[PDB]
Parts: sequence; structure tokens; C-alpha cells
Amino acid sequence: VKQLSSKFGAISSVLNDILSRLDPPEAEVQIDRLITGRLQSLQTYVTQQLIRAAEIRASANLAATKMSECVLGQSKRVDFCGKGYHLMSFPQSAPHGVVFLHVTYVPAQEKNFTTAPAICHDGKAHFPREGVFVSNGTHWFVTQRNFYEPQIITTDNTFVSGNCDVVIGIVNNTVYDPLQP
Amino acid sequence: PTNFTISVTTEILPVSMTKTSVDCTMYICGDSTECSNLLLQYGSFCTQLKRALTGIAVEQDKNTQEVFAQVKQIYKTPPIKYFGGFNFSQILPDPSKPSKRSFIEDLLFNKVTLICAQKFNGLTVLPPLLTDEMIAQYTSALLAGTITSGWTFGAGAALQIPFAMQMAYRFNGIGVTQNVLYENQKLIANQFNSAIGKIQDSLSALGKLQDVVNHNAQALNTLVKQLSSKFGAISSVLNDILSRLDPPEAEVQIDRLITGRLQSLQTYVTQQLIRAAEIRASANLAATKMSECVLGQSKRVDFCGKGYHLMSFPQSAPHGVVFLHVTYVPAQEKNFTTAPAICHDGKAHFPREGVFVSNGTHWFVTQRNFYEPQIITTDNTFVSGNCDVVIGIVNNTVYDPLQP
Amino acid sequence: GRDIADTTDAVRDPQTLEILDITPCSFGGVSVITPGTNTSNQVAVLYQGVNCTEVPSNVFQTRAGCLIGAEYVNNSYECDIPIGAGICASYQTSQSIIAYTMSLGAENSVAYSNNSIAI
Ligand SMILES: *[C@@H]1O[C@H](CO)[C@@H](O)[C@H](O)[C@H]1NC(C)=O
Ligand SMILES: *[C@@H]1O[C@H](CO)[C@@H](O)[C@H](O)[C@H]1NC(C)=O
Ligand SMILES: *[C@@H]1O[C@H](CO)[C@@H](O)[C@H](O)[C@H]1NC(C)=O
Repeated sequence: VKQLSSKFGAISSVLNDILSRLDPPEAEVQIDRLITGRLQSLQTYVTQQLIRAAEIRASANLAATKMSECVLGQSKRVDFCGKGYHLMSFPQSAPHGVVFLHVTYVPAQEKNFTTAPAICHDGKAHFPREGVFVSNGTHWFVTQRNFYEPQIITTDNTFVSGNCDVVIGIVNNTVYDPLQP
Repeated sequence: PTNFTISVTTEILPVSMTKTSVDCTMYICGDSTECSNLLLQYGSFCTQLKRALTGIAVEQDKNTQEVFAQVKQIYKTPPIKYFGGFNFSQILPDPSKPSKRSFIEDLLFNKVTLICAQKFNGLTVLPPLLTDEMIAQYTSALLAGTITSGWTFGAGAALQIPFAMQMAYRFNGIGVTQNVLYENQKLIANQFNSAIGKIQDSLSALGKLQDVVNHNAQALNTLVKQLSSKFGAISSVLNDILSRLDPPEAEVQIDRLITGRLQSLQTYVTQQLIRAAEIRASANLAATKMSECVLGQSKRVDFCGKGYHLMSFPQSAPHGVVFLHVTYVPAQEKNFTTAPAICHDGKAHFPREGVFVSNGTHWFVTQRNFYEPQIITTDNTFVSGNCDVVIGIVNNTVYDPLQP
Repeated sequence: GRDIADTTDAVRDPQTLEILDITPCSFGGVSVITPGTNTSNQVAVLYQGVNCTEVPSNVFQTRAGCLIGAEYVNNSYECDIPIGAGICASYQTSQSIIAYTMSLGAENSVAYSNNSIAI
């Protein structure tokens, strides 16, 4: 709007002050200047609007993908649906946009433990199926990766592969067989 | 497959771009008050390009933060340097330099590379906010967190772990059991050391950052070289016009030079906007790749390398970032006879975690990515239905581990 | 005489007949660092890529030009007003404008051992 009050080398800025004061065929060298300037201004405006439309189409595609993934399911991609282990996302409508409420899982209150890669019991190594091998000073337990829950060493959560002469760092411990009779 | 080959590949993505700040009033006139007065009746043309280039520079500062500034704390590595037999000495930085960059970095900053002639016409190159030392510190903090923690330091606090079981978890994440790492740890360490030693001879590609530098230099060279154009005027220098003609008759040639240089600057601004849109797309891809490959393990195919992805390591580059994708490539295949199910005592059996194979005489269960046969047992098989519906189901004995 | 930019770089004196190189006079950008009008009214002036022995209130020579009106400290805080080349400005003592190198975070060292995990 403000570019309509420029001169662009002419003697005025409005058409009626040139078409009623200047000559009819001598105002053609200034009406052309005003036309060229306003056409250049409109072309530059359309040019920046196209680039802004592309840069907002990219964000709209990104928002559509995270509405497909975080809201309509659970995503395993790191730092895509929040910061932590993603649980949900709730959409909220916004002016010219969308707001996501990413519910995530953040752990806390860690403790240090002593760790072994495998257990040599009865001359053969033992590896956990879905757990770790931690100790708090005297005895060894199997917990999960993301939550400390010490459980009794059992055949049911360990598998045996080879002997205990190849693995390095392997410690010796007993393995309870859950069969009394 | 009966064996694997650990391979380290190299991916280069541009992140940043050379900032430029152009004084549009002095570029066109320089010292002419009459040209500065003639430029006043052109509206706000000289302010919109300045605002656009300021946005370009702020965006270029913003692009580095999403890639590199992803750590709350600057992490350090204990000086023992024994991570399960894996060699990180070429990768971790050395204290014997003022900048503390690794070799692998020092081979990269040397390759990527008219003096003061662009300064006179009004073209200034602003320095980045983060210097090379701080980007190297960010990369070293991310890399030390990756070595000492794993994926745990990207989802909260940094939890310590040995490297020889972090590698076991990343082996477990691609469908291979974790006994493979504990029984081939020295072979995998030697393969990783050879694969990371071949990177120096491989790189000594890197043409993307050189293309970015060459394009950003050629645009400024063209902008300087367009000052010699006359655009129909009798001269290309304003002092020759102003020392020869009265301003009654000198408002035509200066006007022609003004309309020439305005359209010489506007096209430069628009191409810089388009090129920085491509650079911003590359920086978004680099930030997503850092978050998904460095701070975790990705299950997407051909995103963090070529093969089954284990881990990645960032390396700083001039106006870019280099990733060292470590993958799992199988080798040494064989041929076996397979069946969908096993008929025993009139009921079909299916493997819960493996395949059914035969070498010609006996039937076994292996994994899908590694060849490890074992005895047919009720522990790794489940029963569903009878031997009437499935086609191609063969007969074999199934052993139950209960003798008394 | 002409350089690669097709402009005058050298000239010959018509009387003494010796060559004289022509160098442009010094120029740069002026950036004003302001803590806020509602907060205070004292500003700092940053010259872009200009040595401090050319400009005619503590003088600081930086890779991003000469800074006038800010005091360098030897501590490190987070960035408030980014200046360039790792230098940030702030407003503390809320009495004067200070300049410092940015701090990228804290100093943490993960206790790696051969047998140590944290759960
Ligand atoms: C590789 O490991 C060997 C043996 O530990 C040692 O020379 C050094 O740590 C590494 N050598 C390199 C990186 O050249
Ligand atoms: C120009 O700046 C440099 C800083 O690198 C320093 O030598 C001095 O401040 C200036 N040079 C001279 C000759 O005064
Ligand atoms: C782990 O054990 C190896 C045994 O070769 C030893 O060299 C290394 O120093 C140990 N690590 C630490 C942190 O002491």
C-alpha cells in the first residue's frame, strides 16, 4: 500500500494530478515510470509470497507427518515427538497453525551398580533375554534397562551359548533351577 | 549368511552458509549526495533487501544450533581410553593442538577453502557466532556422550555403560542375538579399526561444501563485476558523470545506473533466498539425522547408512557436518532347504523367533541374519492347528526337554 | 593500473614519474547494542570489521571488529545479545553493559569404568 506514494522519477505520485495538469502525450513518459515501478513492486511481492508459501508448506507437511505419527500411534524416532520416550501427543487448534502436547517419559534417580556381560555357571556362559546383569555389592540380579527391579537369577530369563572361556569380563555365579521335585 | 563385515561409510551434508551484509546505499552511489537523493524517490527498495539479508544471517546462525547444540552438558572422556578394544584415537581430539581437533577433522578442514576487492563496493562477510573451537567442543561432547552413555544421554541424564555391552544392545536391535558380539568381539574390533583406518585414504565426497563455497564466491564475484556495466549510460563510474555534466543534464545517466544496479542487487537477493532455502532443508535433514543416528539407533532403511545400522559419529566440517555410519553387512551365504511348519504328533509347529532349515539330512532352527543351528525343541516352537491346512509342511521329530 | 575488479588500483604521478597504489578509506557497519528502553538508556556501539586504531567506555578489539562501551569479564555466562565470534553482551553490575565469551554448558564427566552401569 505504501509503495503507491512513491515518485519513481516522475513529477507526481497520483494519476489525476498528471492527467489534468500535464500534457496528454508528454505524461506518457511518467505514467510508464509509475506503471514500471508498481509492476516491479507487485512482482517482488508475489516473488516473496511464493517463497514464504513454500517455507510454510514444508512446515505443514511436517505437522501432517507428526499428526500421523505421534497422535495416530506411537513413534520410535528420537526427538521427533518430544524430548524423551514418547507416549502420546494431543492436537490443539491454533490461529494459522496447530499445537501439539507431547507426553513423554523421562527417568530420574539413578544408582550405580557393578555389571557383567555374562554368567559362567556349570562351565557354560549365560546371557539375559531382555535384561541386564547388575550387582549391589554381594549378589547379582536381572533388571530391565529403563527401570530398576532386581529379580532372582533364574533359568527362565537366561539362555546358554557356549562355555565361559571365550567371553571376557564374565563372572561366576549360581543359577537357580525352578524345579524342586 | 554365515559371517558379517562391519563397514564405516561417510556422509557429508551442508549445514551453514556464508553470511553477507550489503550496504545498498553505498553499493549504488558510494559518496554521491545527488545519487543518494535520486535513490530516495524509489520507495523502500533498499530496506527490504537489508531486512531479507538480516533474516538470512539470523537463519544461518539458527541452523548450527539445531545440528550441534543438542547437549545440555559438555561431556568429557576419562583418560584411560580403553573402550572394549575399539580404537577411537583418530576420532577423539588431541590436547597437543591450540584448536583441539582430531586428525579426521584436520584432513577435512584443510581441503575446504579477489582479496579485498569486494570490500570496497560495500560487501561485508559477517563472522559466525560459534567459532570452530566451540563447534569442535560441541562435537566432542556429543561424541563423548555417545561413547560413555549410548542413547541414554539424549533422553535425559547420562547413564554410564561399558562399550562392549552397548555394542551388544545395538547388535540386539537389528535382530542378531548378543552372544555374537561377546564371541566375536576381537574380530569386530579389528574390522572397525581397519574400516576407520581406511577413511583417511578414502577421503585423501567433499564436493558439496566446495560447491557451496564456490557458489557463494561466484555470486559476489558477479555482483562486483556488474559494476563495469554502463546500461546505456556514457560511463560506469559516477565521478566521471558528476565532473562533466550539470544536474540539469546528469539525472539520466545516474538514473540508468541506479535502475541497473537495483536489478543487479534484487536478483542476487532472490537467488540467495532460494539457495538458503535449500541450505535450510539440508540443515533440517542434518539435525534429524544427528537426532536419529547419533542419539539412538534407527530402524529406517538406508537412512543412517547402507545395511543394519549400529551407530554413527559426528565430525565437524567447514559449513557442514560429516557422519561416520557404522553398519552391519552380512556375507558368506549358503544354501538350505526350508519348510514353513513341522508336523509332529498330528499338529503343526511354528518357530517363534527363527526359520526352519535343513542341510540335507537334519532339520534345525537358526536366526534370520546369522547361521546358528540348534536342536528342534518345544522351547522355540509353538503349536497351532493340525497338519491339514498348511501346504509344504514336512514331518520331523520334536524333542521335549522332560525325560523323567 | 587495474585489478581483477576492473577499477583503479594504481596510478603514475605526472611530474615525479613514480607509481602510487590507491587504497580505499576505512568503512564498516555500526551496530547498537541496547539492553532495553524500559530497562535503561545506555547503549554500546559495535563497529564491523574495523581496527580500533582508526575509530576516533572500554575499548575491545575483537575478530568481529572494534567494540566501544562494554567491559570484558573473564567469567562465562549464557548468551544474551550475540555480537559475533563467540562474544556476547549483557547487562549486569544492572549498572553497565558487559561483554564475555559464551558458555556452552556445564562441565560433566561420565564415570566410565570396565564394570559400571547406572540404572
Ligand atoms: C590403535 O590401537 C593401538 C593398540 O592399542 C594403539 O597403537 C593406538 O591406541 C591406536 N593406534 C592408532 C589410532 O594409530
Ligand atoms: C589491527 O588489529 C590487529 C589485531 O589482529 C592488531 O595488530 C592491531 O590492533 C592493529 N594493527 C596495527 C598495526 O595497529
Ligand atoms: C579395563 O581393563 C583393561 C585390561 O586390559 C585395562 O587396560 C584398563 O585400564 C581398564 N579400564 C580402566 C578404566 O581401568
